[PDB]
Amino acid sequence: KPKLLNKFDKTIKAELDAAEKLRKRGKIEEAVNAFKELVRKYPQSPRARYGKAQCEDDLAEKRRSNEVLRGAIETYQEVASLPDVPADLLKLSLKRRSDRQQFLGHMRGSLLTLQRLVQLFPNDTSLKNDLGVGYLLIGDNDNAKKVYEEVLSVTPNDGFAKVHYGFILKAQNKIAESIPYLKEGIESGDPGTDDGRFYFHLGDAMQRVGNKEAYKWYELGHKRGHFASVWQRSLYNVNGLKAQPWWTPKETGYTELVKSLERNWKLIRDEGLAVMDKAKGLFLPEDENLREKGDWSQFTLWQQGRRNENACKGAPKTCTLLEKFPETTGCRRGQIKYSIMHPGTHVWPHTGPTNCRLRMHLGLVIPKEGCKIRCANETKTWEEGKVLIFDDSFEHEVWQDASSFRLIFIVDVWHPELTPQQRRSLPAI
Amino acid sequence: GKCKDGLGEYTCTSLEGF
Ligand SMILES: O=C(O)CNC(=O)C(=O)O
Ligand SMILES: [Mn+2]
Repeated sequence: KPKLLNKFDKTIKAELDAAEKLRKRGKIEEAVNAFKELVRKYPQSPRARYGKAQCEDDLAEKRRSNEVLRGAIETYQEVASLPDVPADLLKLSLKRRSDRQQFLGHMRGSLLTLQRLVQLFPNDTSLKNDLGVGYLLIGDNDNAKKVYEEVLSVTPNDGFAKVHYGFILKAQNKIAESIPYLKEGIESGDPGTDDGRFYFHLGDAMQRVGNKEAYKWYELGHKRGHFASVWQRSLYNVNGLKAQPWWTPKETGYTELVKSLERNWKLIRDEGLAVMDKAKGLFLPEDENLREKGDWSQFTLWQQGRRNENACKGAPKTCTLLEKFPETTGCRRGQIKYSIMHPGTHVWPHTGPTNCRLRMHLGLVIPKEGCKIRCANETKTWEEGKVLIFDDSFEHEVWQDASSFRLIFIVDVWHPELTPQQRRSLPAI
Repeated sequence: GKCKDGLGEYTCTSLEGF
């Protein structure tokens, strides 16, 4: 189907096929040399150049080398620079260039490639969509939103554009607006629409508006393998980890950590209160659109397994106490933070991103009534000097209807069934 | 932009290279 050979390349199709044949047989090593020989002999051959690139691409896979993949990325560029490049080959080469640029985290570089691809093929809808993903990956939702608006003005039925537009709308707290786009988008069945993200956020948007159809979409996302279960909807998981909403200290195995938190809870409280009184700016409002209403702020000591040096100068004793417990300080998919919530606060039902952590809550200042947390089908209360443990990858919900502030200390730990090597290798969240 | 308590971001991880 795809025509990759220009006039001259057709005259050397035998040599080109011979070299490509070696690459398919996994003998990538002598295929590199075969294509490099063709590139020397025919320095303007787009197909020979593409072969060199693909081989460099496979060699990067084998050797796991960023440097050679960087080379492949340049060779894919080289293909586009040669004269008389067939349209199919030009598109393929630059698409792969972008893909690999994103893999390396050269998201800015990827963007320029995607912009070029759209400039070269102004009627290709899929490339406009890919450009939209490029903007999303760098955090540029404004430019992403424009791209999908542009796509949808020409192609209103494009499901990919709809789910992504819906995703952006929901991120912007345009809940009601987002639902039909997410729904129609997933329902389109277009490639790239069957993604856990869109099931996750469609049901959540529906929950927030009181649409009881929400769990029907959670059930479907589960059925399609996006969620471990209807209750546990995290999307960055290690499959198989013991899954339950509430944990006892003994069940976690982190009994020494719990002992330390509970024995020393007042020093932790006191440093938190001191920061509230003398440096309240260190508490940052919750910024993930999880509140229906009210005031909720957090003062973070560790995130992604990295100590915040300045923050720990505000709670030096607490940070010193925690240094002894790598199960939390080294939890690169969790945090250590104070969490203050005031009356008139309701946190929407929500889910954390990963099943690889468990979340400890130490009560520091807990009004006698008004404060509670639901995880799955069970609601519990905090106690001063006492640790609660739950898996926040399960849907949970929080209320604060007391007559004064509620302060807790949040300590995330690796899921105990995670091996030392998994703890070492899992990318940070 | 990080995923701390939720899944608000398009991607929650950020990898660079092999
Ligand atoms: O800090 C609070 O009051 C609410 N906490 C959570 O929802 C959580 O720990 O994941
Ligand atoms: Mn939470």
